[PDB]
Amino acid sequence: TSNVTVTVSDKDVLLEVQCRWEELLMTRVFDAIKSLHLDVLSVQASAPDGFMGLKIRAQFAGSGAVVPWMISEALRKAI
Amino acid sequence: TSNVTVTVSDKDVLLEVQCRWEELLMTRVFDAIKSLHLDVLSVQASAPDGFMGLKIRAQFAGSGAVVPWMISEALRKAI
Repeated sequence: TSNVTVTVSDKDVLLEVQCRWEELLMTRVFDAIKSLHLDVLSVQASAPDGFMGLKIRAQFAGSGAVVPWMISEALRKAI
Repeated sequence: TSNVTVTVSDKDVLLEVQCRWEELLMTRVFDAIKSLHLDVLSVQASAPDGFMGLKIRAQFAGSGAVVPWMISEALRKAI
């Protein structure tokens, strides 16, 4: 049971992820976020009972328009 | 005006940071955390007004002993 939710309005990006935690998961998520040129402005994340729940609010820092499915793809690749 | 607090108990690590937010701050912090081989298990972070507040609980993933001043120094450079 695992969900990836991406909400995009102009340059504002909301990310929610729920999945089974495994080692270095949070690191892969933030690597993905870095590689999407997303600037994180707030995060709540924890993994009680080995199940990660993550909520991130971010802003797009690169050039051009945001491609939401690319965000969704990178997160799914990270978990 | 900035505060960095690092607590180490065996392999558990608790980081708290308060400083002025600026662009890509969160990314520099997680870059630092990655390069310290810390596996992040929980994060609460936000910057209401321009002032970032951050609490991270992590576990050391590398070999050998944790070197606490390493963590605090890398965090200070990330600011």
